[PDB]
Amino acid sequence: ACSKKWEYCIVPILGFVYCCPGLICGPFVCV
Repeated sequence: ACSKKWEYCIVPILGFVYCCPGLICGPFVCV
């Protein structure tokens, strides 16, 4: 599932989630 911008998403250097096309995960959220 794609994470929403002002939602929640962590990007650990081993495995991370993915936002919807257009948004990119950042500081435990998406932008």
